[PDB]
Amino acid sequence: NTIKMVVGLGNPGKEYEQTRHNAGFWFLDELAWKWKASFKEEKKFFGEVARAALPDGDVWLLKPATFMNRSGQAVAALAQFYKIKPEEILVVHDELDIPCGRIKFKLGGGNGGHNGLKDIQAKLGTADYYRLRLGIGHPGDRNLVVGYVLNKPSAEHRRQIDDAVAKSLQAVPDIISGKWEEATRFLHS
Ligand SMILES: CC(=O)Nc1ccc(-c2csc(N)n2)cc1
Repeated sequence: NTIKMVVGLGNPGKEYEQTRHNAGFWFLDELAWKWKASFKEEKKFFGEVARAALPDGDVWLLKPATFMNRSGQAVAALAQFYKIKPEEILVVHDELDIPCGRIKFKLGGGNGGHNGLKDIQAKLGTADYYRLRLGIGHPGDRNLVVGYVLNKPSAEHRRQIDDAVAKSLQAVPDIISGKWEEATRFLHS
């Protein structure tokens, strides 16, 4: 198959475990569940890794423990050990420009100021990796953005985000076999 590694973004520690900026982590903890994988700390990859058993080829799951703006250090290390190209990687992140429970998909392109995406583009040497974008909404002024992502959504949007990841979990066969148009048409409904 295609896409060899799936990455979830977040900050480490329990003081960040419930914040919006950890939405990627929330997806991965459930994607691991779908594939019966478990997490082990790999120091050499700077994070927690999991092997996902698939008939067409194993898929690696990674949550970096680098802090967000150093996320690329973990991604580049994993792709280094197992010889994985940028276009064979999917990264799951929070997306302000769409509201809670919306979900959108693209390959490469702009990052919308995300500090994790920034470092991953910096360390892989290109923007050309796949992104699963999870809506978390946005405040009124973007001078407020940093404080917004570092806080709990809670209640309604947490439920809408769980629905978001549930609906994202059904598109993964087409994502991994590589059917961009198919998964993109399923997700944008
Ligand atoms: C000092 C610090 O926390 N910087 C930072 C930079 C960018 C972002 C960001 C952009 S779009 C999104 N969802 N998050 C968050 C935080």
